[PDB]
Amino acid sequence: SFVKDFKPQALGDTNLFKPIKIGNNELLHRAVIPPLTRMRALHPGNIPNRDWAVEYYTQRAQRPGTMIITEGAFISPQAGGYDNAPGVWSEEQMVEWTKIFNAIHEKKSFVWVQLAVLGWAAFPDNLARDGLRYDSASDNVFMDAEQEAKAKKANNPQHSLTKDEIKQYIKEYVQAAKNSIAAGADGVEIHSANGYLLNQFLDPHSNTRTDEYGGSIENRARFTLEVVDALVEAIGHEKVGLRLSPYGVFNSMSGGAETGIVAQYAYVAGELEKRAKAGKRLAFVHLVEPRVTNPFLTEGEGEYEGGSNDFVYSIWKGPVIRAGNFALHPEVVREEVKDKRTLIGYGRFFISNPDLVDRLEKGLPLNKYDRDTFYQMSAHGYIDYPTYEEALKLGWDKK
Amino acid sequence: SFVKDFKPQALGDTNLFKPIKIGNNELLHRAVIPPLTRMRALHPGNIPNRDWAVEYYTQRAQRPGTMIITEGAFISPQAGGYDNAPGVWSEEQMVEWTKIFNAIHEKKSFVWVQLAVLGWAAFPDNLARDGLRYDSASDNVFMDAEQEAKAKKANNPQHSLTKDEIKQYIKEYVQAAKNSIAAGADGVEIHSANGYLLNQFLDPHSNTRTDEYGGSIENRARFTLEVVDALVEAIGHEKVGLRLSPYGVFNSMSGGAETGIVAQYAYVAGELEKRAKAGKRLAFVHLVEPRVTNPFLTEGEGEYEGGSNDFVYSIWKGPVIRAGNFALHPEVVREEVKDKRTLIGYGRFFISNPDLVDRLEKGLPLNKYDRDTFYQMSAHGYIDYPTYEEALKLGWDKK
Ligand SMILES: Cc1cc2nc3c(=O)[nH]c(=O)nc-3n(C[C@H](O)[C@H](O)[C@H](O)COP(=O)(O)O)c2cc1C
Ligand SMILES: Cc1cc2nc3c(=O)[nH]c(=O)nc-3n(C[C@H](O)[C@H](O)[C@H](O)COP(=O)(O)O)c2cc1C
Ligand SMILES: C=C(C)c1ccc(C)c(O)c1
Ligand SMILES: C=C(C)c1ccc(C)c(O)c1
Ligand SMILES: [Cl-]
Ligand SMILES: [Cl-]
Ligand SMILES: [Cl-]
Ligand SMILES: [Cl-]
Ligand SMILES: [Mg+2]
Ligand SMILES: [Mg+2]
Ligand SMILES: [Mg+2]
Ligand SMILES: [Mg+2]
Ligand code: NA
Ligand code: NA
Ligand code: NA
Ligand code: NA
Ligand code: NA
Ligand code: NA
Ligand code: NA
Ligand code: NA
Ligand code: NA
Ligand code: NA
Repeated sequence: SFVKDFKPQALGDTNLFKPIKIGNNELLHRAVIPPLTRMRALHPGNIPNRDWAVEYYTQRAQRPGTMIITEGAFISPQAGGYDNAPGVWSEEQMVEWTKIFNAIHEKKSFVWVQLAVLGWAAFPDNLARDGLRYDSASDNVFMDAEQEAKAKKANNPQHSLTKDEIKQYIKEYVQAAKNSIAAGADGVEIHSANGYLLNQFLDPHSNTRTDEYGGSIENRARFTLEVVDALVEAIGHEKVGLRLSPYGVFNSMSGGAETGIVAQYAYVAGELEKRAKAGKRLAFVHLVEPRVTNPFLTEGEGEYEGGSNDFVYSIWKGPVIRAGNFALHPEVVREEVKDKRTLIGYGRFFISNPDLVDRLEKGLPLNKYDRDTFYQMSAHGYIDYPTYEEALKLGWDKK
Repeated sequence: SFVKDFKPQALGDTNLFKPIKIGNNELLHRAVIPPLTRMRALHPGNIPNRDWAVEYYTQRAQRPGTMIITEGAFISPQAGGYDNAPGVWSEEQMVEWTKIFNAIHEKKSFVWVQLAVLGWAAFPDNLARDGLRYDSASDNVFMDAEQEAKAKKANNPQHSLTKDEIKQYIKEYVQAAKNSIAAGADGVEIHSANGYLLNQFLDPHSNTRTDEYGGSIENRARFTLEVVDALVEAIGHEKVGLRLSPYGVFNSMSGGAETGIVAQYAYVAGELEKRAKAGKRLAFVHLVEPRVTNPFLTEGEGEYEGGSNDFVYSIWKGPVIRAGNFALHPEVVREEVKDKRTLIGYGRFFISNPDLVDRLEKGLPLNKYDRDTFYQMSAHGYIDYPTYEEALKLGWDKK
């Protein structure tokens, strides 16, 4: 069915429908698919779904010139810990990714691989089964009681990374980025948001380190910036973006309750702009809005009203993708895209509307999403959401 | 004469004319007199002007319930270096300040002493004459060539403060604050703006130190925050505000060209909010806007468009005074004061309009200022600017 109470607005008369170049890619509009984990990858080996993933991405690439950021993809076994999320370290994975990237390109769209590392959000028992550590910035603060208890039961207590282990992750980011580009991706997004490993280093709640990787703004940002620099060196700044969620609380991040949080993220933005002014400007910065501090709460819930991401624009002068509860709020998008370097990521409603871009241009009803199939080993709720035309044929204009 | 091309707007229907409490003071409107050095203090001894200063402040206190921040006042001889700016360290100075504070209070207005320390902006020859150092954060970067050369000619090369000398300044801030309160002031403003000593520590251009007072965001902010904490302890948070100019370039500060500048100031704001949440909220934060990066350039010049101070509001949750080119821009004020904790400082046009507040409420023409008498040892251009009524009697409605 269509979302019942929604009053759509046609956005074709806004900058959402003006072309923009991101990295090497000439986008034809500014509605971006943000990274969306869907848990269709198969075990063993974290293999992108051999039956459905091509079709899923093909559907969502249908509007020419769309920027797609993939679901988070683990850079190595040690970076993972969910059996049904894909990786980008093995030949068998890249065989499937190549098919996905080809299909998106055949639709005249673009694809950026999000490089993911879980840290304390991983399942310690899966990691123990596979002979892997349970990693984070620190060893004396935990995501929650259940995770801490699972780690102890698995004889896999949370481990504070050594400097050498940080260097090994960086080597894996580099190789994962190389693999992604070689398989045909247009670029990569470094996931430093949503309370995963890099964010665990950025945040003073999760990072109690007293070495050069914690204990100050510069030190907490060090790992993220080392990954940035390593990937810029390996594959070029034009093929690299960075995702941040300054006000996020998901995965036990601090959000606005931490009075130093804006300074922490302003420092990162400044360091990116410094690199840009020195000739190495990242393709984009992707921000999760305080509109959505936890993406598993219904739209309108978990909204933080005490802060804005606008500060980033005073600092970083390149493209900015903003995501969080924009599908239901065309009135907000209309204002945000008056800024000529702003793109809008649409997450949950791209799950349910493969033709979302047409719907945004034309002010059409939106298909309701089914949260129960966000993570599910099924084609259902993955590749069977209808286009607007198909929904009309199903009678949804009368459901 | 009145400013020729100005189209006034009545602001009486805005929050500029709603009461607000700042520290202990019940303001009746939100038009603030920011600190304005006028150079009428007499030498020797940096004595507030015995002939005219009472009248100057009395005139500008005339609208009941006005917050006045004094001209910068040196906390000690070593903090000074301009012969005609006043101090707040001696009995002879405080005799005159007491008369000024009494007069402002008789007009049912309020007065906050700005505590000033010059650092590298001081004249090294005046300091040498008086047996004093020429101080800054560092000893290897200078305000400009002329200052460096004057220092060398005076056998008074710029001196990087030792930790003990920083502690001695802090002792002087404390005593100056105590003196101010004992003489009747309502509070003090710590001057950490406009490229004076504390700002020389905040800014990475002027602060090349490698000890705990430089080399990182936290370290560069240390002196400012130590002064904050010392004054909060001595006289109470309700009697202390802080002035900052994130985007200022006056006195060779970095402004927006420094990509880390927003992070530097966001850190300070965060540390203030941390103290506030722990029970010690400063009375206000006073920001100079990027509208005016140098207050000795005509309105509209030196405007930085690449940054906003709005980030501060995501961090600090108390009152904010904003200053910079607002008199000529009632349309901008009308928007800014929709925020219910925003006050507006009017500097240059308070020099020329003793009854500025009435003029703002009622949308009246503004007296043109005479920059030549901003700094002058004269009553002329100090206490002889007319009220609106007096200007009409002089025929200015036809000049
Ligand atoms: C099912 C689901 C999976 C997600 N997976 C990821 C992910 O892999 N990487 C990521 O950075 N964000 C992920 N997110 C967050 C989204 O990219 C997005 O920031 C968030 O859903 C808010 O945007 P929206 O309101 O348009 O959905 C996910 C969100 C959902 C609901
Ligand atoms: C003559 C003059 C003297 C000033 N003296 C001081 C001072 O003592 N302390 C201070 O913090 N700012 C000082 N300022 C800066 C003003 O407080 C204010 O921030 C600036 O003039 C911008 O506001 P305006 O456009 O309303 O004048 C001075 C400005 C002028 C023009
Ligand atoms: C990479 C993974 C598995 C993932 C899952 C959910 C979210 C919100 C996310 O940011 C990342
Ligand atoms: C305290 C002094 C003498 C002073 C003079 C000018 C400006 C802009 C200022 O901030 C301070
Ligand atoms: Cl619905
Ligand atoms: Cl799992
Ligand atoms: Cl004029
Ligand atoms: Cl002088
Ligand atoms: Mg241990
Ligand atoms: Mg169902
Ligand atoms: Mg020396
Ligand atoms: Mg003259
Ligand atoms: Na419409
Ligand atoms: Na199938
Ligand atoms: Na802005
Ligand atoms: Na789950
Ligand atoms: Na269905
Ligand atoms: Na009017
Ligand atoms: Na006289
Ligand atoms: Na705001
Ligand atoms: Na002068
Ligand atoms: Na005159």
